[PDB]
Amino acid sequence: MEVNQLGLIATALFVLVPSVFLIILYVQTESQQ
Amino acid sequence: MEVNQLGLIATALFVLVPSVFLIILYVQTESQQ
Amino acid sequence: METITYVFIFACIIALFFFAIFFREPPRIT
Amino acid sequence: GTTGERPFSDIITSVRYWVIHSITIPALFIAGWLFVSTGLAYDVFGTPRPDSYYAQEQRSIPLVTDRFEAKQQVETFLEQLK
Amino acid sequence: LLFFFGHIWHGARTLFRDVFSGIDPELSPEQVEWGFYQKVGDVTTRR
Amino acid sequence: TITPSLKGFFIGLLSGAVVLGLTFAVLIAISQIDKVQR
Amino acid sequence: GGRIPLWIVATVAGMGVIVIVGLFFYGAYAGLGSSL
Amino acid sequence: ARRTWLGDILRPLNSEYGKVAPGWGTTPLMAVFMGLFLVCLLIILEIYNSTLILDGVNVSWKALG
Amino acid sequence: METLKITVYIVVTFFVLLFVFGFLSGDPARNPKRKDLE
Amino acid sequence: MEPNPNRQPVELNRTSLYLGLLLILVLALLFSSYFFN
Amino acid sequence: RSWLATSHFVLAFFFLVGHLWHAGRARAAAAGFEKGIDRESEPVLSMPSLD
Amino acid sequence: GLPWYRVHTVLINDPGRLIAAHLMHTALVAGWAGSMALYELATFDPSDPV
Amino acid sequence: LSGLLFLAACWHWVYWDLELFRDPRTGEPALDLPKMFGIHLFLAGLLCFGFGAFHLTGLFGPGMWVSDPYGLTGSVQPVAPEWGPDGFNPYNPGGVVAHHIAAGIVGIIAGLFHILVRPPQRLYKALRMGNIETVLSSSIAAVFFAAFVVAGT
Amino acid sequence: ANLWERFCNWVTSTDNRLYVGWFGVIMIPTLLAATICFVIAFIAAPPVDIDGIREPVSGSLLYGNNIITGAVVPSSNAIGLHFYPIWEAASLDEWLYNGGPYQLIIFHFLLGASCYMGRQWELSYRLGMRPWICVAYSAPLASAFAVFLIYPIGQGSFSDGMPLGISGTFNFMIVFQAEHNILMHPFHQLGVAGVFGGALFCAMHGSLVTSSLIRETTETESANYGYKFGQEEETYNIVAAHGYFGRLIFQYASFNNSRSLHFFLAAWPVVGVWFTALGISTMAFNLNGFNFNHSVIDAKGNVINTWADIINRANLGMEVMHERNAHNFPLDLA
Amino acid sequence: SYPIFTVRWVAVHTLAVPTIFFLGAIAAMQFIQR
Amino acid sequence: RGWFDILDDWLKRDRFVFVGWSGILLFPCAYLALGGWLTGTTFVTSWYTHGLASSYLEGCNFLTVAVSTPANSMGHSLLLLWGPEAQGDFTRWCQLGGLWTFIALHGAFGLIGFMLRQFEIARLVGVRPYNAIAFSAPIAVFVSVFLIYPLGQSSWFFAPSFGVAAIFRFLLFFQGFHNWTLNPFHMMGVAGVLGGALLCAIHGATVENTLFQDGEGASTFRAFNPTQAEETYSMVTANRFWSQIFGIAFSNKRWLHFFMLFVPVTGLWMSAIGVVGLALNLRSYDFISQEIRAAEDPEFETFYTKNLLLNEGIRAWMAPQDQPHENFVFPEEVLPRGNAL
Ligand code: CLA
Ligand code: CLA
Ligand code: CLA
Ligand code: CLA
Ligand SMILES: CC(C)=CCC/C(C)=C/CC/C(C)=C/CC/C(C)=C/CC/C(C)=C\CC/C(C)=C/CC/C(C)=C/CC/C(C)=C/CC/C(C)=C/CC1=CC(=O)C(C)=C(C)C1=O
Ligand SMILES: CCCCCCCCCCCCCCCC(=O)OC[C@H](COP(=O)(O)OC[C@@H](O)CO)OC(=O)CCCCCCCCCCCCCCC
Ligand SMILES: CC1=C(/C=C/C(C)=C/C=C/C(C)=C/C=C/C=C(C)/C=C/C=C(C)/C=C/C2=C(C)CCCC2(C)C)C(C)(C)CCC1
Ligand SMILES: CC1=C(/C=C/C(C)=C/C=C/C(C)=C/C=C/C=C(C)/C=C/C=C(C)/C=C/C2=C(C)CCCC2(C)C)C(C)(C)CCC1
Ligand SMILES: CC1=C(/C=C/C(C)=C/C=C/C(C)=C/C=C/C=C(C)/C=C/C=C(C)/C=C/C2=C(C)CCCC2(C)C)C(C)(C)CCC1
Ligand SMILES: CCCCCCCCCCCCCCCCCC(=O)O
Ligand code: OEX
Ligand SMILES: [Cl-]
Ligand SMILES: [Cl-]
Repeated sequence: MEVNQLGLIATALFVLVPSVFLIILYVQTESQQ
Repeated sequence: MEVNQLGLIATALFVLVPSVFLIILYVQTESQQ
Repeated sequence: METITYVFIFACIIALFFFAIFFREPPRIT
Repeated sequence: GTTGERPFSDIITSVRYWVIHSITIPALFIAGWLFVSTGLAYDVFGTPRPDSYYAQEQRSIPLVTDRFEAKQQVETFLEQLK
Repeated sequence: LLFFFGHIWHGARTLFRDVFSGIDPELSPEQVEWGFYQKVGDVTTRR
Repeated sequence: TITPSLKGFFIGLLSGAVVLGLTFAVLIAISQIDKVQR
Repeated sequence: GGRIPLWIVATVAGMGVIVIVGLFFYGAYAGLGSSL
Repeated sequence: ARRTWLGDILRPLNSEYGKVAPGWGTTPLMAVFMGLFLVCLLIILEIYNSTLILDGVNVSWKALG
Repeated sequence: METLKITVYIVVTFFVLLFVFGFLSGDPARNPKRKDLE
Repeated sequence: MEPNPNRQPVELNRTSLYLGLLLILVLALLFSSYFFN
Repeated sequence: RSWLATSHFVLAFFFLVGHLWHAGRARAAAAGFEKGIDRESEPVLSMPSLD
Repeated sequence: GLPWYRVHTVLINDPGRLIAAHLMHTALVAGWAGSMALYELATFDPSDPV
Repeated sequence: LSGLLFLAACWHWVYWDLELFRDPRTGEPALDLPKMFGIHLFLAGLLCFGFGAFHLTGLFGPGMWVSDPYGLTGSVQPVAPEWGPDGFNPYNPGGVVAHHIAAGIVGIIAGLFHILVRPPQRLYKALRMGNIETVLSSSIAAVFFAAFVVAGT
Repeated sequence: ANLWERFCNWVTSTDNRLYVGWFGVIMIPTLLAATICFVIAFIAAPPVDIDGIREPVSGSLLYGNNIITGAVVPSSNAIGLHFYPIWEAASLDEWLYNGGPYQLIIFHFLLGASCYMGRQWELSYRLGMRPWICVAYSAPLASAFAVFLIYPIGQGSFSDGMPLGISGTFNFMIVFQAEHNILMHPFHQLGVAGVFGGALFCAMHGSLVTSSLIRETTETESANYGYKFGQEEETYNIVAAHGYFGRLIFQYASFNNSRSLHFFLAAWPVVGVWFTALGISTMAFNLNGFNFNHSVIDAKGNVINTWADIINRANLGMEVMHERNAHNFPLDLA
Repeated sequence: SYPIFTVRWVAVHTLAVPTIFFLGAIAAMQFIQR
Repeated sequence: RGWFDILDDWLKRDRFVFVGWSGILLFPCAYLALGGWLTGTTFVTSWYTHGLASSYLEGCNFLTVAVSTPANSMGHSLLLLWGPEAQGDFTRWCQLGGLWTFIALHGAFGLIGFMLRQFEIARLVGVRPYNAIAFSAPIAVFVSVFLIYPLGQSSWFFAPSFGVAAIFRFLLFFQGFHNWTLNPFHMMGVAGVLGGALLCAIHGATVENTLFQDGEGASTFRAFNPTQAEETYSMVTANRFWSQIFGIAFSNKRWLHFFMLFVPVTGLWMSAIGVVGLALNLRSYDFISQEIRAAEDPEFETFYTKNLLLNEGIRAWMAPQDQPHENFVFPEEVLPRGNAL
């Protein structure tokens, strides 16, 4: 199927950027005293 | 120029995955008592 | 690539289910 | 707690309330009935009567097609009904 | 449109800053009882 | 030149002024007649 | 105050509402809007 | 708190925090100006909307010539 | 296909029998408050 | 350099992590078809 | 056929709801907790935590 | 601690750092304008305005 | 400009604790928001008036894009203000010049007023003018008004 | 204890992380089968001849669909209501061509969901609760039954069941409107009241409780930390919430009784959805929405159109275009 | 001791009076013939 | 006291129906919107704007009456009674559709007034403003659908007409011309509405089935007292039940009720954004990859392509009567049709 080429990176970044934001916040909460 | 299409996502992930790993570790170190 | 992307996202969601159920923060009464 | 108005149950179970409303309610109902049966509603709101949607041999709707001449277009349609 | 929601949110925060973390634990039931005050929320108008 | 639409605009502005002014005058009068007792 | 019992008031008012709605359905089958 | 040359110059402009005029002050004048502004907005809107039509004011691209 | 059909029949019968005999095995008494419900 | 007294620690509990990941993954699943078009 | 089928599907379904309602309530009332949980003997409070 | 959606409230009573944050937003906006203009220049074909 | 703003942001972040930001009477951080509004309104009015009187008119500046009614011969031209009723016609470019001149002057005058005259106590308390979040609320309102207007035009 | 006694104790144990129960003994295998078959089919199944005219429709991702367009396609109109298990096919190739996965999936799902409802009852009994959460669940379950079993029974074919996919759902809805005028059916109107009002009351209740939270935290902390799991005292002031809402509308339009309030919250959407499920399940037997086509006529006899006639034009477009190669005769009688 | 005319009275009647009038009108409409 | 303060006192008196300063805006506008709807649906026609009968007086019923939008030739005119179209003629105003703009405008300002009422009452009684905040969703829906969408289209004519059947026609028009069901913003709206209904039902039922026994009656409603300090149902038991049934469960009541606010409100906002898009015909109409494949391969078919055929049918068969100003004449031979139907 002739899909939009940029769809792959669009989807990958859409998932990864917010997910990593959340993971950073969670881990640094866990490590607090 | 007729470049490899997957080069963009390859480069983006090559940069982002290790960088986010490091950022997670650093922030959770900073938040420790 | 598109099929791989769809299936990957779905598998991630299922793994999330697993962790949210069996590795939740336990409710604790005061 | 209540805000000081007379209770509705007290009002609607009272003789005076119904002395007043056994007159007022029927009067308003009859006013509306007559508003329709005398044909005044058609005139007031510009609503076609069953015999005033079309001319006798007409089948095209009288659609308004010009913004600033719409009033005159409607009046022309009404005259063409005659 | 989204900024309309932003206006509502931040204006509400401004006008209700004193209850942002919750309402008064000592809130008098009389202040919400009907007919107790002549004027809603004005204890100077007690009946 | 006072166009018909400008006359209509004046009519609408004055009608709104009358409506609002009557509303507020009535409210002020009633509030003065029926005051809260402190 | 309570000269006319409230249950009587409620029953009569409900009967009136029922009659009005029934007449409207009768109109659905008669006169204008009846398809005939 | 650090003092600087520019900060010293600007000091007077941030020295009246909390200062107010008694009571209503200029509120009635503000109210009049608000009413005038609202009426002006209504006029401009009606012109753009073709509800108010003025001689010499053709609301179309043909206003370009 | 016949082997599949027989296998499915056996499996379904197994689970249905579990259901029936389990609910027959004194289910009403399996509650936290009052057991002797007859 | 005197520290800034306005600093505050930030938190995200595990339930919030799970909820946020669910939101993000479901939004991705929804919008990916339109991104690929 | 349409009138009868529709009417009696409606009736059959609502009577399934009735079965569920009255069967559940009968079980709860026979066991003695159809009016609610006893505060001083809340069953769950005596159970081990799931995790 | 602060929930994730309140992190920037630390600026409410810190005028200097509020000015710093506003400067950063302004810098990002100006940089976007420049980058967008350069991308459009790299892509634009000026040979037929008709 | 972006780079310079980045450097200035770093400086202000590090040197947050400036005496200018403290109330002389109490030593607490404080901003006199009403006078800030007067000052910034005066500056905005000056810039608006200059844009109208010099840039758009071509007196000192290039002017603005103008074309015929069918978009065949557009070009950048100086534009004179239109002070009559046709100045409020959205399709008349002279109205833009006139608006920016007149609105800029009004901004200058009103900014002087808001610099010199303190808010009434009634309004200060009603609008919580001691709380910067009130400015955020009203500014957001003004911005979404403007966004709707530009979308429409 | 004997082996059976031990097994029964384990099955009915309230200490299992997930309750099993006797309903669960049926639910677990059936839902697992339905899930596994659905996932595999959605990803990889070949095209299915839904309408029985040798015109296979592609439903799976590997055969050209995306998440929005993909679906498990209903079984062939040639099969009708016939039971089509794998072992009734000559081969898996035939089974797939004729759409057997749909039957396997929906049957196992309906059975498993019924057992899910029963399991809700059973665990409530084990925990000493009142029993009617399952009654709440009966509304969506009835809806599933209506679209997967009842409508196919009434119309004579599982090919007319709702497809297991997003765009397939839309197709089902549009054809349903064309053939039954569901929008003009009072039961669907009650369903809309149910769901609009459910969302409305959800927002209302959430907002009122949130507005009446009692102060237990500072502005730098989430107010949610003001409540401790299992605390004895209420966390919001229902008296204040009632004062607010009663003054918003008027005193007697606001609940002062939390139990009455929560009963109303349960009842409104549940009853609405029951009625909409009955709407689908009764249009299954071709008792359709109101038909006012040409109801208004003038003195001569000219038809005066109404919005209902406009609706009818749209419905005609749908009707003439749907399943464009399947009809040979003038009337679409099922 | 209660007042007769109040804000509540005004609200009630603003709704009630036109309602009866309209119901009379619609009742009358039921007997129109084309 | 000053007259302003005396007026404030009177407006904020505690009475059966609270008035407030917001009342001065809310009550006249809400009354005019509602009364206009009832008046139009009872007596007013749509003959000159749509070619439709739309009132009880013409023979319509509750499902088919409407206050219909003005004619397309009116553009986006405010259609003021004193405006240049009606020129102060009330009958002509009604015949030209001035009631639609009358209702829409007085209703919009009534919504503003009602939200202000929420704020004012919350402030007076000392509660937080979250009910007003949640009301922003209905306002966003109303603005996007009844003002922004027509403002982006050719005229008010294509806004929804205020009626049951008219709204249904709006739904079907959006399907046929916009493929609205395929739009991910409508999809999020659907999720918000259905999930809100689900939360409403599940929370009500859970509370009612984890009540504590606080009385001897078999009807459990009398066992609650509004001034009591104790919770009326067992959060611990409810949490255990849902943990074991569904895998996860709420453990924090404050989060639970905020989530109930969040879901439906967010869904409605997303739908409003989608409609803003549709105001410009900025649709999620097609998937380009599927269209390319189908154009090249006449054996490729999906439910997506089937629905597109349905849309083409809707457009062709409804346009001539639904858009009378276009003067469409579609000869029978050009109408799309399947075999035999
Ligand atoms: C001039 C605009 C403006 C400004 C300066 C603020 C400033 C503030 N807001 Mg308000 N807000 C605005 C507009 C604005 N808002 C609008 C338009 C909305 C509606 C969408 C809101 C809705 C809103 C809510 C609901 C809340 C705030 C809160 C806050 C405070 C904390 C924000 C924070 O820490 O976020 C931190 C945010 C992140 C760490 C990540 C956000 C990621 C977003 C969702 C996606 C990415 C956006 C992208 C990167 C930027 C593109 C922007 C561009 C398109 C314009 C802060 C005082 C909070 C508050 O009052 O706290 C007490 C709060 O709860 N705001
Ligand atoms: C649903 C709409 C809505 C709501 C609930 C609020 C609510 C609020 N606003 Mg916001 N506001 C809105 C819309 C809204 N606003 C709009 C559209 C604007 C214009 C951009 C503003 C501009 C604004 C400012 C500048 C400020 C507020 C403030 C406030 C707060 C105090 C109340 C107030 O000032 O009332 C505002 C009163 C109204 C919105 C009602 C106006 C009624 C008008 C006059 C009727 C006019 C009729 C018109 C002439 C008919 C002809 C038009 C027709 C031909 C088209 C409160 C949080 C203040 C605040 O945040 O303080 C902390 C503040 O400073 N608002
Ligand atoms: C001779 C002097 C002069 C002249 C010729 C002009 C000329 C002009 N002015 Mg300026 N003006 C002047 C002096 C002057 N001005 C002065 C002294 C002031 C006081 C500082 C202003 C303040 C002013 C403002 C505030 C505005 C203008 C605007 C305009 C333009 C009007 C045409 C237009 O596009 O309207 C378009 C705008 C409208 C028709 C107003 C619409 C009002 C909306 C509908 C109110 C409701 C908004 C709310 C958010 C609800 C939206 C809901 C919706 C989404 C459904 C035009 C260029 C307008 C402009 O910039 O237009 C681009 C404008 O908004 N003027
Ligand atoms: C708060 C109440 C309220 C509000 C906000 C509105 C708002 C509106 N109405 Mg509704 N109306 C109301 C009450 C209200 N109405 C009541 C009570 C009635 C029954 C009497 C009506 C009857 C009504 C009709 C019949 C119509 C409207 C219409 C309108 C719209 C246009 C209004 C306009 O242009 O006014 C402009 C007026 C003003 C902005 C007032 C300005 C006041 C200033 C102070 C005047 C200053 C100058 C002036 C000359 C003063 C001179 C003083 C001195 C020289 C003597 C607008 C949406 C029209 C509509 O819906 O069109 C589709 C329409 O045709 N209204
Ligand atoms: C210009 C001029 C003249 C202005 C002057 C105007 C003026 C000042 C007038 C004076 C007043 C006046 C004369 C009156 C006007 C009269 C009048 C009738 C005009 C306006 C009429 C009109 C247009 C509007 C009427 C329509 C109206 C708004 C009614 C809506 C009623 C409605 C359906 C309400 C729903 C009720 C309902 C039970 C909802 C349940 C919601 C729910 C489940 C809440 C959950 C919940 C509830 C709780 O309870 C508590 C506790 C908690 C926890 C909780 O979760
Ligand atoms: C205590 C209630 C708890 C149960 C929750 C109720 C479920 C929801 C019910 C909602 C509808 C209410 C039915 C009445 C429930 C009920 O208990 O009825 C009884 C109630 C009070 O009756 P009485 O005056 O007899 O009161 C006796 C008192 O002495 C104590 O009961 O009557 C009314 O409120 C009806 C009056 C209609 C008022 C019409 C006024 C129209 C004004 C228009 C302006 C409106 C304001 C607009 C705001 C913007
Ligand atoms: C109260 C109330 C109400 C209302 C109600 C109503 C309105 C009712 C009515 C009712 C009625 C109104 C009833 C009636 C009944 C009757 C009866 C029950 C009768 C019987 C009869 C008979 C049995 C007969 C027989 C016979 C025969 C068979 C033959 C010939 C001879 C004779 C005729 C004798 C409401 C809801 C509002 C509210 C709440 C309360
Ligand atoms: C330092 C310095 C410098 C340099 C500078 C630079 C080089 C800069 C750069 C800058 C830049 C280069 C910037 C950029 C920026 C960007 C941005 C900021 C972006 C944004 C984005 C966004 C925000 C997006 C969003 C979105 C998406 C993504 C999708 C769709 C939707 C939306 C649109 C929402 C100089 C030498 C000069 C000087 C000295 C100093
Ligand atoms: C527009 C306009 C205006 C105003 C008007 C108004 C304000 C009106 C109102 C009116 C109204 C205010 C009306 C009302 C009516 C009502 C009705 C028509 C009702 C009906 C009812 C019904 C039919 C119901 C039924 C039922 C049922 C079915 C069941 C349950 C019970 C009941 C009874 C609910 C003016 C003057 C400014 C002038 C300009 C234009
Ligand atoms: C903000 C408050 C707005 C209130 C507006 C009230 C409107 C009342 C209008 C009633 C009189 C209409 C004028 C009729 C004559 C106008 C004819 C014309 O010259 O065009
Ligand atoms: O397969 Mn599905 O859809 Ca029920 O109607 Mn006949 O069959 Mn077909 O046509 Mn129309
Ligand atoms: Cl089809
Ligand atoms: Cl056939």
